[PDB]
Amino acid sequence: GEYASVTDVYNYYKYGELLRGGICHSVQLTAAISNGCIKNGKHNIFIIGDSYAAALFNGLSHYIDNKGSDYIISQMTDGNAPPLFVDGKDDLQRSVITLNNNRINEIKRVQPEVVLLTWSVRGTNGVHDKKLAIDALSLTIKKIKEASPDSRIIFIGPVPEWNANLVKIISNYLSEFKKTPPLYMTYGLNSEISEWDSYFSNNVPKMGIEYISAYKALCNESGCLTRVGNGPDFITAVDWGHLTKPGSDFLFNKIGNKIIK
Repeated sequence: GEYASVTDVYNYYKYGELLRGGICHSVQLTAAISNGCIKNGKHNIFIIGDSYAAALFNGLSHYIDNKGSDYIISQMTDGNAPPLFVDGKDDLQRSVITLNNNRINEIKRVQPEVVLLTWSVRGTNGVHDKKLAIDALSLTIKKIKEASPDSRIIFIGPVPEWNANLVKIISNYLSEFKKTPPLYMTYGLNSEISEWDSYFSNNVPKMGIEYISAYKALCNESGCLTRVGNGPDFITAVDWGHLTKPGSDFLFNKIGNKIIK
């Protein structure tokens, strides 16, 4: 039905608009500053990382607007550029190390109240060995603390991932069983992400920063959240894992009060 008709997920979900592509996501530094992506006011929440970090913007914006909060949002994100100093290239063939040097320099300039970070743990320029990944994050943490000693640093952990595009997993369930799946499910759910979330829950707080489990916010004993309504416009992920607007909104409804007291 409606789920089977979504065959081009990036066009259907307006994926560029979702991440603020061409404005704050995957842009040159002079464009980022001119477009107002780096705020200098009080109560500034400064997002850094790859497209998983960009996907947080919608839910945080919605939480602030719904609460009538005076908090503001900065964003320096780029596809295939985690907030880790790894010698790889982003989607525009730029140096991931150069991009992270520029992010640290802007954090130093504006002294934000909060730095909010995440990445795609299985992505091209991620770090696959969990212990070496903690060591790489420790280098970023030390640079942020030196640049802006009063900033709170918050790592929002990995979101749930699926074995194909989530809309295709739901279409597959309907074709096999001719029944709508449950709201929370393990059908088509990737088993590795829970292991990353558990490792970070145990080890990140000892590094002198805050950890928020996105996985525990979106998952329960029945599995992980597929949707907040009937049809493709209400599912939680664009592809295997990048949050839709409804997915991002649900996450921040759950975790926003851990960021804004």
